[PDB]
Amino acid sequence: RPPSGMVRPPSSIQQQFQYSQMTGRRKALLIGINYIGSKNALRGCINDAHNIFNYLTTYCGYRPEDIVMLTDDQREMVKIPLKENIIRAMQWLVKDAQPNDALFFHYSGHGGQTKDLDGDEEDGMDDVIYPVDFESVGPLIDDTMHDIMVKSLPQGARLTALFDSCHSGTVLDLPYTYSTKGVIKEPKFSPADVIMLSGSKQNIGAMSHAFISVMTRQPQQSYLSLLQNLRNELAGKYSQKPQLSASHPIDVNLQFIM
Ligand SMILES: [Ca+2]
Ligand SMILES: [Cl-]
Repeated sequence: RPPSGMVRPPSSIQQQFQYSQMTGRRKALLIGINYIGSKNALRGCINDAHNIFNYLTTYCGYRPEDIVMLTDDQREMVKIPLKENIIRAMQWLVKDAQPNDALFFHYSGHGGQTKDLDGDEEDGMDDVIYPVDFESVGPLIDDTMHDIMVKSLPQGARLTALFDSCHSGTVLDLPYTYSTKGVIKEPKFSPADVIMLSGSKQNIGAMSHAFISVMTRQPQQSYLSLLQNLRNELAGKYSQKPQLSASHPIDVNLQFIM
């Protein structure tokens, strides 16, 4: 699947945005909510963040002191994926964002929405995620995750998001979307290098596990080769398609470097 002559993303302003040369500060915010005790409880979501954590540390050079992990089985009330905890942790990831950084975000939990064909008044806020205290604080909507994690990024900074949740296809309000059903593309900008993986638009945690295994068993991939490999990796055991959303047009033949 890798192209014959694959040139890494061009290290210059394009047309308005700029990519990341994936060498700057490598931070990660990892969220796994299992909703223990509740009548809508889940299993494996906490284990998913662990999987992303140690993969990021081993094959991606992410130091643990740069990684915040919110999981509800922890003991530290600061690290329990409460809404204020999730929000504050998102502000930290994006804080001091500079060109060419390698931020990573991961979420494994409940996805849903308050729907609308396109976003206004229900401004952009169709997709949502549920903090562990969502029953008494409300969900964390599509728009707020844009204002926090995308806007405060300057030109050149890469945020690499990964959603294992369902109904989270446009959960970062990303303008562009790339799929692999005949190579689909599906359209206030930001020059940052924001990309995101998600499924379909309920078996959860499929998208992270396919990603580690696609990137462990073949570390050299293009934006294109990634999506076919994820589709073969998913279409066997899980019914959903990979969706790489983005904040800018991506010539998918470039080298995806994480
Ligand atoms: Ca949206
Ligand atoms: Cl678990």
